[PDB]
Amino acid sequence: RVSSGRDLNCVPEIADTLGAVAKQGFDFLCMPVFHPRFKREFIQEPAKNRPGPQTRSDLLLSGRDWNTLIVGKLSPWIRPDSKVEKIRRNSEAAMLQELNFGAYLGLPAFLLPLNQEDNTNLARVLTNHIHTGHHSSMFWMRVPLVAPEDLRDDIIENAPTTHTEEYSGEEKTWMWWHNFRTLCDYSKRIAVALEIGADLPSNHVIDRWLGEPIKAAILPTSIFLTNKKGFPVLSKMHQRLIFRLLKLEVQFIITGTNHHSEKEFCSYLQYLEYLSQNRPPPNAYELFAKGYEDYLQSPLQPLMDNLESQTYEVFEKDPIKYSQYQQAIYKCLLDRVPEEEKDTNVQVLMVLGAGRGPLVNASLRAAKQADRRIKLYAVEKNPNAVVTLENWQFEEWGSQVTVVSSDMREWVAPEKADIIVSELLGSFADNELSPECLDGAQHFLKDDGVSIPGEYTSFLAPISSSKLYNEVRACREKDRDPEAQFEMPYVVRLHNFHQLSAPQPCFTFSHPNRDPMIDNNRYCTLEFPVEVNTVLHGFAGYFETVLYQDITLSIRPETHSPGMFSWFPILFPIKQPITVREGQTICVRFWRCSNSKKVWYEWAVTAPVCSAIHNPTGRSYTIGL
Amino acid sequence: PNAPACMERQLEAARYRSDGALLLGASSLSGRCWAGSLWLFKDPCAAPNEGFCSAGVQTEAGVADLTWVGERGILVASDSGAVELWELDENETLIVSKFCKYEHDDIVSTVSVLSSGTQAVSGSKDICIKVWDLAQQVVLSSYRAHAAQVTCVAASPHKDSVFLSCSEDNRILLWDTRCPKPASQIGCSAPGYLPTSLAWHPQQSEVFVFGDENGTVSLVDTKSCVLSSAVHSQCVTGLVFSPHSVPFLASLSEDCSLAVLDSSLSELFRSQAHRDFVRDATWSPLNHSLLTTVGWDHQVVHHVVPT
Ligand SMILES: Nc1ccc2ccc(CNC(=O)c3ccc4c(c3)c3c(n4CCO)CCCC3)cc2n1
Ligand SMILES: CSC[C@H]1O[C@@H](n2cnc3c(N)ncnc32)[C@H](O)[C@@H]1O
Repeated sequence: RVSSGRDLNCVPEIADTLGAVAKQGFDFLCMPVFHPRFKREFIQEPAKNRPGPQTRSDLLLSGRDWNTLIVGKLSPWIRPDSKVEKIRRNSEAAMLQELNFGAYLGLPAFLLPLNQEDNTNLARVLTNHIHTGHHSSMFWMRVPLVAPEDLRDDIIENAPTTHTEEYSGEEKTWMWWHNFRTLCDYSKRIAVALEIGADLPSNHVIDRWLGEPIKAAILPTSIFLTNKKGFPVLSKMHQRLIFRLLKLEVQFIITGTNHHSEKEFCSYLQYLEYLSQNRPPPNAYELFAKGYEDYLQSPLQPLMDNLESQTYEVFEKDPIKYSQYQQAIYKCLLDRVPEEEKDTNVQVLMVLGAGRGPLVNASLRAAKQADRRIKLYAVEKNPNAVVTLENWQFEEWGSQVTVVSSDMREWVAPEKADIIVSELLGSFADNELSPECLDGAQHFLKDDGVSIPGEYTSFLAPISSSKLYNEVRACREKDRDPEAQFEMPYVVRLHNFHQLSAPQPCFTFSHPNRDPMIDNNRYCTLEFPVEVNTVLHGFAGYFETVLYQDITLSIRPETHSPGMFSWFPILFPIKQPITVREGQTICVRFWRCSNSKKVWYEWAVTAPVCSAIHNPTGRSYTIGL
Repeated sequence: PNAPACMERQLEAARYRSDGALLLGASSLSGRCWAGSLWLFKDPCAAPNEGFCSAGVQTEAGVADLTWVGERGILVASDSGAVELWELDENETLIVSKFCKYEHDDIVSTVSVLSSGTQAVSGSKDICIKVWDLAQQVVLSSYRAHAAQVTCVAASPHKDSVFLSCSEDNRILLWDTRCPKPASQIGCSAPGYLPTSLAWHPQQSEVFVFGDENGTVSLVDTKSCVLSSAVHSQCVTGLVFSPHSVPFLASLSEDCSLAVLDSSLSELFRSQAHRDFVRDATWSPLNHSLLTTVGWDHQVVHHVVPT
């Protein structure tokens, strides 16, 4: 369901308040630790010596409640970034006191406001807190979408509101957030909560808030419309925003007082649940991917490492792929052998990288549908796969299928064949060394034969995500170059991110390649326009393939296959984030380099600013031959 | 006597009526229960001893402020976001609740009434300012001129359409409820610091004073050149004029001292009787030399100023 809480600034008695909040169906309560008006003086005599307890004790709630049900808040009078020195000194002391108390209590989260540009001291105090001692509390920053000064009305005779378009005025809040997090070095303990008013921004700078660590949203009761039956409802634009937020599983907090007291306060939750229960259901892709959002994995390298049975089991659970292969074969056979030669003509097909043989079965089915006679050779190197093939041959396939245990680049086939079928594509199409394997195994193709796939390509696009940036930063190892984590690709289900531009093609291959001196090395330059002031964190790619004349597979978001799910996009990070201004373009260069033992990629950004070459020589990442 | 056994530790407000009786406001700002009370004394020197109170009740929440409405009404600014009205009964024994509305989305920080006797205004930490109808128990209007916590409002003693306000945005406004654009910005001849309190001059309808966060006060002419003087080592947080043909200005501050100034802002009297923040002060109408203060040290102090 949808988690939610209540925001109160007046809690006379915690036992009763907590009870009532729970009664209405809320999961948690946000509240101050210290009475908010109870200013505490430090330094100055006699005020600093004021006697008595400073707040309520912690013996009122069980430990379980403290660390589960309560979110803390900074008192409103604390202002570390004020101009008067005396205020600043008391404010810093006050902030530390409150944070330490919350730590004592074990609170899971605490809220700090941001309402202006200069938050330098706020950041200084918070980071000193973060790095001192040992704590697990999460810090959320409260940032409005629209700065309050632009939400004021125009009722002042000599102080009119701005009535023109100051473009940057729509970006003030984002900037405040951005500066705060860089001061605090993108700590993973710092995240945001957004406060939604009645006035929404254009579709942009909505999108720019994605790829940001949003944990919660704040909805005041003041933005509900009243319907014909007297119940609070949302406008259509607000509903659209909520549906988007539901995908990130943010928590919702309801604030303000009850403007519909006659309908019971809890009715606001009922409305919110109604909308979530009417969101459209997930498809198979989404269900399959549940639990892997923004999770990084190293790519597989089957040429070098033998895969275990479970990997194969997973690869096979995606029937759309096999159906497309079967169609490709079916058409190919029909296009080569006429009906008149049907019973006197036997075609020879070879499967390279047979695995557990799902393609063998697909091949046999295609031949049956096509009513054409075939012979098959299944070739695999992985001995732990060969062993299953032996059983298949014996138990069902019979003599029509020959099983060969060898490296396809070394094996001498006894016969030439006219159709070669393979499944060597990886997530970026050529990162499996598929063209090397196939070029080797080209000499046994008949000169008038065909390769399935015949063609494949690859695509790249710039992306932004601060969350992913940290996930990469986190993947450090001892006795390794400390930066060698930004120089290797990752397989990932990208979810909480923003796409900066359309994808563009990068490297392309085809088979059989009849050119002399083919050269599988590549160089490519790409350039993309940018329509938002955002920060580049890395590039991501996709691929497309042609199995046959009219048969293709794709994972490009725009042409993505209808229910194909075994594949995930590839991520290529850069070491430093790059700020890009609207109207500029991003120019990126890629290389595909090789030698007699290894293959590796190198990449860099040349514009708007230059960056370092990532992974030169394959020092951090290689693909073994 | 139909009152709680114990008064809360912090005293936050005090005001006199023309018959010499006083009203105190109190709250618990620390401890297990966070709520306050209202108390009435007819013997000023007996305060704060509960045993000699004439009346008093507990409230459901803390009390941010409170003022007199005519002779019997008590208008209260609550922490709950509520605006509420209490009334003294015929025997000045019980305090009766008349109404309670919840119109603010945050703590009500200030409340005051206007010279017509039927209108009132309030401010809150929520940036919204509201105008109330005291007879109908409704909100007549609301405005969002400020983009910061409202810190002070005040009604003009001479005009029932007029009030002042300020907030932590360093803007000071003058309001006129009869205009299409009710607010007008005063501006400032000495900008740069946030104002903390406002008060109207008792005789001159176009004159008012304010204090700031640095302990400085200033006297200004609404139509335009200002007069100022530093007084306190800390934020002023409170100003009131004496009931004299030649008024004197009392000034409170967070430095816990009390001062009385001349019209020239010269210091005439100073006291350090308090041991904690001082929250308010009021003049006794029956004794022009007597100033009474209230604060967080739980003392009630009677000062005689050598006027
Ligand atoms: N020649 C072919 C044929 C089919 C393919 C299907 C997809 C892809 C892209 N995916 C990867 O590279 C990749 C990385 C890490 C992975 C997996 C997959 C899986 C697991 N892990 C975590 C570590 O073991 C855990 C167990 C289940 C699967 C490449 C293909 N290449
Ligand atoms: C369909 S999973 C990919 C298959 O390619 C096979 N493969 C990769 N490289 C070779 C090779 N050089 N010779 C034979 N099979 C290979 C792997 O063993 C795996 O079964």
